[PDB]
Amino acid sequence: RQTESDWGKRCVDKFDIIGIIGEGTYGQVYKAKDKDTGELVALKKVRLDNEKEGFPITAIREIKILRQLIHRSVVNMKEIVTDKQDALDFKKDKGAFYLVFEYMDHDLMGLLESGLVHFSEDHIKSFMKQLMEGLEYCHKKNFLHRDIKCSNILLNNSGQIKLADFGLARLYNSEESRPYTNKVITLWYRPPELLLGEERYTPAIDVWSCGCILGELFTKKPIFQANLELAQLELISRLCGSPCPAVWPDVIRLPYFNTMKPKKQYRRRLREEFSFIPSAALDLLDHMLTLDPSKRCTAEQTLQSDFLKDVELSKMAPPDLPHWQDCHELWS
Amino acid sequence: MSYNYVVTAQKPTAVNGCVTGHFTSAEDLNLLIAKNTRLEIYVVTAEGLRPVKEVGMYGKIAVMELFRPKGESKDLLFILTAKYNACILEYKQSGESIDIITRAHGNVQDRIGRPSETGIIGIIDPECRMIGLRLYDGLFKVIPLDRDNKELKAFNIRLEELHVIDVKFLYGCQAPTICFVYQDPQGRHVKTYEVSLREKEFNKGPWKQENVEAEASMVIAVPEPFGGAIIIGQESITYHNGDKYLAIAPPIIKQSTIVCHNRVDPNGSRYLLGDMEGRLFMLLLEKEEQMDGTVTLKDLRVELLGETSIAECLTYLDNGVVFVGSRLGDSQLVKLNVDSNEQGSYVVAMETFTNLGPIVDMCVVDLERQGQGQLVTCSGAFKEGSLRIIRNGQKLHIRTVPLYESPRKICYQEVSQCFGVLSSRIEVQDTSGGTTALRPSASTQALSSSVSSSKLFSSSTAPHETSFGEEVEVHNLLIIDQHTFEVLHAHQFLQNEYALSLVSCKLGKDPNTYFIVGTAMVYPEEAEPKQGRIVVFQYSDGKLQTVAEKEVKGAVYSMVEFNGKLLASINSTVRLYEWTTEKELRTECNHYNNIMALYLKTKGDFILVGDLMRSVLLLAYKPMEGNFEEIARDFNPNWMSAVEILDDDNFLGAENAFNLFVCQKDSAATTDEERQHLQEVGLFHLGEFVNVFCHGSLVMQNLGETSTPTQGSVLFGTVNGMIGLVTSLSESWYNLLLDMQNRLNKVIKSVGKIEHSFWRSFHTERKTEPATGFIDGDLIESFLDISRPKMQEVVANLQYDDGSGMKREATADDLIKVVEELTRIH
Amino acid sequence: TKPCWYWDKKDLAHTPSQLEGLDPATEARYRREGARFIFDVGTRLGLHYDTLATGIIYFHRFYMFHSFKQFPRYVTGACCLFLAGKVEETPKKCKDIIKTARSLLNDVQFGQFGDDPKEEVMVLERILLQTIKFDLQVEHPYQFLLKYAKQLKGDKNKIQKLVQMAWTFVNDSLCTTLSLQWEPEIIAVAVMYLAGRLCKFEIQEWTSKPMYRRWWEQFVQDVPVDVLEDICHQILDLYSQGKQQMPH
Ligand SMILES: Cn1cc(-n2cnc3c(NCc4nc5cc(Cl)c(Cl)cc5[nH]4)nc(N4CCOCC4)nc32)cn1
Repeated sequence: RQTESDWGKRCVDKFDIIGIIGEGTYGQVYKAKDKDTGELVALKKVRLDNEKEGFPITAIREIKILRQLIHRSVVNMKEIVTDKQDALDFKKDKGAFYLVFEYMDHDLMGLLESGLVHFSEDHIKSFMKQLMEGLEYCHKKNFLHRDIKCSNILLNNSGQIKLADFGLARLYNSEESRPYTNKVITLWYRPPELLLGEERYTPAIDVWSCGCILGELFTKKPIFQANLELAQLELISRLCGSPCPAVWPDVIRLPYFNTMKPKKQYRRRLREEFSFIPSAALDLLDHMLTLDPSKRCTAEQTLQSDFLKDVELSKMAPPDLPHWQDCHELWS
Repeated sequence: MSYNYVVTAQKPTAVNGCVTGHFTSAEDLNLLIAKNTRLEIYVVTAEGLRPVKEVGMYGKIAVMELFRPKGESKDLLFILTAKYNACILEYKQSGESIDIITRAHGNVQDRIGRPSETGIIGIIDPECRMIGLRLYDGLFKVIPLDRDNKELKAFNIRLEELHVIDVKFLYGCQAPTICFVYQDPQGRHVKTYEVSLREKEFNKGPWKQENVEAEASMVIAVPEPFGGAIIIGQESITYHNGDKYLAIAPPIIKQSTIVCHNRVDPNGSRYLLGDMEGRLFMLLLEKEEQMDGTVTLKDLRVELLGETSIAECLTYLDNGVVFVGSRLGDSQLVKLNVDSNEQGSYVVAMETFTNLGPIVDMCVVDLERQGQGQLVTCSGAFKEGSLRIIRNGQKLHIRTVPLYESPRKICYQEVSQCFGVLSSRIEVQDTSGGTTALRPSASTQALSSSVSSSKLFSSSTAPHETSFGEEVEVHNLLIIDQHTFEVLHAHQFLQNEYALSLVSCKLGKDPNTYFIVGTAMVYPEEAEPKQGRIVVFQYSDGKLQTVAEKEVKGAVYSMVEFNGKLLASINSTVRLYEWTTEKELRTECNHYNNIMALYLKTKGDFILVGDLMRSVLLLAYKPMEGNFEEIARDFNPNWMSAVEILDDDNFLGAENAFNLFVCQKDSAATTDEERQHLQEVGLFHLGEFVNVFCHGSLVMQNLGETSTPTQGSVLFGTVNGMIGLVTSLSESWYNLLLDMQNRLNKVIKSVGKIEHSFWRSFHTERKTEPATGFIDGDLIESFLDISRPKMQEVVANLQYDDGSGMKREATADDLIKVVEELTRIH
Repeated sequence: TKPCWYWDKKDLAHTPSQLEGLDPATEARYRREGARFIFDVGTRLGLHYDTLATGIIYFHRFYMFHSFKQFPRYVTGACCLFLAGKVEETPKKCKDIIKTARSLLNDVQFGQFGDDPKEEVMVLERILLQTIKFDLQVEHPYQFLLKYAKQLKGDKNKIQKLVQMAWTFVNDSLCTTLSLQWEPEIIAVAVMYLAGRLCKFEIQEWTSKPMYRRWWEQFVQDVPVDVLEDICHQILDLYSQGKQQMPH
């Protein structure tokens, strides 16, 4: 309580800004080094200059949700710092605030998009177990991370995996329904229900996105790639089966079910098209990429799966990085 | 947005594959040679080859095979591109008019699949009933060769064995049968399956699985006289057919890995084998006929014939001539003689086909002072390594300087009328405890020589364990004369020291011109080297003098001269050094936010950095402050092979996926973030692997200035020997050439019916984007070859709204004039 | 990790306001006035009871770090409610809170908001966030009043009377510094305790441990009757000063 409990009284002067590393949920993310400790941190900028609502409500949510969550697979917010503040001129102070996070060595988007890294089955277990343990933590606290993408899954060279950007996340209440946005996940990773317009959605939205990633780690290519919502629905239908009342009773209640239809009522070919995936994982993929959210597995059910049930966090396994092949593609 | 133009100055020269058959006529013997994106058709003669036709395809040729289905007079051609474009091609000649007909076309890519480690494999049934494709782990794709399958549709059979090394259709079977060597945790095994087109699945294969050598490489389909299959490894060759099992493990082949196989006697009695040191062998199948009338295999014998070029593909033409197709050296025509010569060789070279081979570095210099410009390349590998002097003069004149060792980086030092070249040669741990070189080479044949005596890394008390027979790389700096290309001096670096970077420059107030080399101490245990040197040499009076050394804790992958100071990349770090009056290097400033700082280029006080996965970053020296500062980065992740600066705002990069891109500053300084985001405004699938970007032009210059529509000249070298050129355009010229392309694509007939727009789309396993900001100059320059009506069809309704004037209609002879001006840039 | 937000009654003699010459009576009136302003305004805007309480807790904490003379009460209250709305997902536009404020406040009182009410409120947000050390999550006695009541089983009507009477006592305690002295769990128990004495109910009979006379110990560990009595005395004091009789 003496120190490290007083937030927002420190200046960004204590951090030297190395540069900018990527684009996040509502602002760009930067990298810095603390002058005192030397630690590498990650910063997101919150600007108060628009006085329409003063402090961003979206930022306020990212601060409320994240400070409640403590887990080894959930990125820690270290502190909140401010710009040089004028003394006795607090009325004129136009200074903005910065959110300080821990810095992780790599990001799953960069590693895969380049193609340098290779994931073994055991590596994929170390990845999926850790991801879902965090997601279960957040889902148990009844929060919904609505932007699961490869840019928000960060890994250290140890093999520890952590989830990151909670600015698009909101609280979930089963009893009380508040309408949320029908477009909330990256199209390549979007749950089918949100494509069909479900404004009040389940935490199963996150389980779908991580299921798409589970395949992507085995295929080395995202499973569903399309530029338009209808085209993605078609691609999902070809693999997971077309949305139908038999597989999804309440598909009829969703707004766009009659409006948005696949070309044909395709049958599910998921197991056939993923025949190369190990049996233990394939069953997980089948349950995770289930059309009806009421039948899509929970995060806990993934952790009590043949693929992940017996995984040991002791054997954390870092993804494999090439060595002299980086300099030269082997001539032999 | 940015506008750029890319053309080929030299077409791909490396041979990717070669086949023999009866393609042009049922009567002629043809040799079809495949270079990247290029098919060359030859007719075999008694003296050599007669060229007849060459086509380009909009794709990298991955599978090329000739077959003759029942009802055809002559062989047909199957080709599959690396983007999974499939087609069947037929040769048709109407007198003087030669055309290749696209019989069938299709794209066989699967929505879901893991690309295999050993690459795309394509095989065809002996009865030409089906084409087999191994594209993905765990799947075997079948294109049945029925008359109606002009769309080349196909189905997949589940394959239990995920990791397949090689597969061939077997001979002599009652049904289509495949034999493949596969790898699971228990070692490698050879297994068989039968292919049923009716059931669309595998049935139990004819002969049982056997455990085979762990380093089994290739499957050879033995023709019907013997039947069965031969399995080539590193130490053992095995024939498996039914219950018959024969295995030879000759001691000669253990020395070098076998990379190619080919059948000489159609009977299957004789086969040719090739290894990585250029040796050519003959595999002889001794025949034992049983009084039952049936022929069994007595024994297998391997006989050494001589030395060829390190060959990717061998193909025997009749009457004892073999075409050596090489990717690492010159391709060849050789004669196999029955009687050996006085040196013991049965192989005598007939002809030599130039291959610029792997171009690992190149520099542009006008040696003869003609003002023209010549290109000196570090080209070739191992015994086939050479320097090439390339000048424009209508063909390219190329002088070859054999080095007989691997060349790595080149730079020109005018003060010394010589070049500095980094090179590495292979020596094998011998019985003395030291190493012995297999062949004498440039570093050993130098007039004068020296060896580093540096004590920097002598801190390890005990050497790493060496066992006899293990290969090691020995690195040297070669001083080579610019007129004779005599190796005047060779400097050998420390044991286990790799030379990675080379520059020739003056530093500080020091009037001396130095050769500076950056190295890395490479030990097999280390994932990333943790020791290294920057070494300053002076070449004076025929001797290289060590002037200064600076120890660094990593690999010095690239170094560049920066305003009289030395800019170096040491692992993740980018560092600037000053040269003191005491002739030592002193560190000024560092930048660390990198993964592997593999490529550096400069312009003024601005620095472009190429990283293993973080694409390109722009750094500034900020002279007042004395520290580096990050200006802007490309946030789309890419794996780089080479970078170059086009102008103060545009930056050019090359991806390991055979793609090119151009980043630019956002030029709208609304927010600091817009400035900091470098924007990928150019995307282009090149199809070649670019190792070196280099400013300059080989064009002969006689005060010719500003006539060109194009601005700038960047030359680039590739693995396949291809040399290209990138240049910039104005918005007006770009749209003229872009709109003209869309017209030429509708008019020009593609081999295999491949869409041009698809071919040039940016492509990784994960992404496909349409090309942008790049004019395929090779498409534009083909306008001068299409027939006159097609020209008028293209120039029809073509209006050029250049700006500063209203849309003016185009004429055909005017457009022919523009392209002829564009052809003068190469 | 997390800041401490609880003081001892003796410490309130040294609030910044006390040390600038404000007497104890005046400071408490200022708190009652400011809390009820936050209460009255939000009820007009239709705000959830948690949103009102969160604003009030920020306000009470704020004037543990700042003086009432230096920072006007009603402005601070508006800023607390404005931020509370965003924290608890019951957002309102600042202009609407300002509008509602003029309706409920007189001319002198709304004078604090100055020539530009909105900017004066919106400017204070930074100082509010820093003062609360960005500890936005707040728990309130209501949730515990209900969590604990749900575990009572017996006469439906007697328990509902207990809850409503206790709920009223919770609303009334927001006007006091109890929010700064004791955790909300203790407050919920204290108001159950107070309601029971007034209704003459013996709550232990409704618990799973009907012969455990210290019924609250199964809800809140380590709470002496001393504390529950201190809290009850403070609540009823508000009623006796105003002279209104217990809700009953
Ligand atoms: C909400 N939140 C996020 C973070 N957060 C912490 N650590 C990182 C981190 N660290 C790996 C890393 N990726 C890099 C890419 C480049 Cl190009 C460079 Cl130069 C340096 C890099 N370092 N990456 C990212 N993503 C930012 C957006 O783009 C993808 C990565 N977010 C991070 C903390 N809270």
